[PDB]
Amino acid sequence: YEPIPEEFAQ
Amino acid sequence: GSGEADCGLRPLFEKKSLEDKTERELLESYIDGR
Amino acid sequence: IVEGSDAEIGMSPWQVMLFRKSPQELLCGASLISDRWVLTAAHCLLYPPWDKNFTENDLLVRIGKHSRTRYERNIEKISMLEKIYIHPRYNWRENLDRDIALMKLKKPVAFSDYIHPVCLPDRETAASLLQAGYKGRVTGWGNLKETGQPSVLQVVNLPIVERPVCKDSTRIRITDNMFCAGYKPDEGKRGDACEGDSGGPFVMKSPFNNRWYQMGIVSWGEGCDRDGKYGFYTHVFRLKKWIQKVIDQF
Ligand SMILES: N=C(N)c1ccc(CNC(=O)C2(NC(=O)[C@@H](CC3CCCCC3)NCC(=O)O)CCCC2)cn1
Repeated sequence: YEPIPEEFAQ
Repeated sequence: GSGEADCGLRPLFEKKSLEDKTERELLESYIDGR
Repeated sequence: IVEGSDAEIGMSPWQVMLFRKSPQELLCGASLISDRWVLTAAHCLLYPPWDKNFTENDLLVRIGKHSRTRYERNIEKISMLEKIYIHPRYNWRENLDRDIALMKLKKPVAFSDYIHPVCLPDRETAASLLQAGYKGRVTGWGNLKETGQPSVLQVVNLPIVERPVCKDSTRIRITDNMFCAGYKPDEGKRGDACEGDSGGPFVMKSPFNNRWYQMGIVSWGEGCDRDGKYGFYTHVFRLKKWIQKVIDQF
């Protein structure tokens, strides 16, 4: 899987 | 009604009166065939 | 999905992908029923036999997707979970009876050409379409063979099967909150859901008002696409009242 942006890690 | 107005109506299909490749196989089975 | 084909763009605007934060991997399918709620199978979040017990801050919801592994920028939307709700009488000990769960999103999702909600059935719609012979559609990024994965969203059309035939194909005690689907061994065609499709939607198009309704949820099966074997789904209308309940309370 392609990494998803960090701003979505809460 | 039971399911907000607009539900089940796809933007790229029903909303523009376009059928997808296999949705008819479904409707043809709603009587007797399969 | 076994023996299906690549879904076309916007073909299932309500398809949802349950995504694990760490490690970053696919977890289950699910469906969008409003701008704040997604429906899925309870065993996707809770299953003690495998020590599986996920919490809100453990997953992410990805809506509007087509590709299985790419971060479809500008098209897909990623949302966080505010609260998860498992059916109080979910039976993971015996036969997975009442395999269903609701997820409340932290923020309302904005609809688009690739993001749109499916309808929940009413008594009339279920009574007209939920009949043996009538075909339905299943979609998911799950495996393609019982024992590689798909690159793009998969989809198959399967016929609903007579209850008796369902019972005589398994040792698992079948309940009223379930129904099976798939082609019989002599019917020529085939296809089925499989590992990774769990939680996904089983939908039918109403020939009365042209809308799509989610009649079932991918729950369980014995292997994938085996002759004499059928996939089982959670009977959404039977659990409809618990659903309305959870929604107007929270
Ligand atoms: N339509 C299908 N063929 C199909 C296959 C697989 C799935 C995904 N779900 C699963 O794998 C789960 N397990 C299964 O299906 C089990 C059978 C369950 C029956 C109810 C009590 C627990 C065991 N079969 C594994 C297999 O023999 O493989 C794992 C936790 C419960 C469900 C969904 N649909």
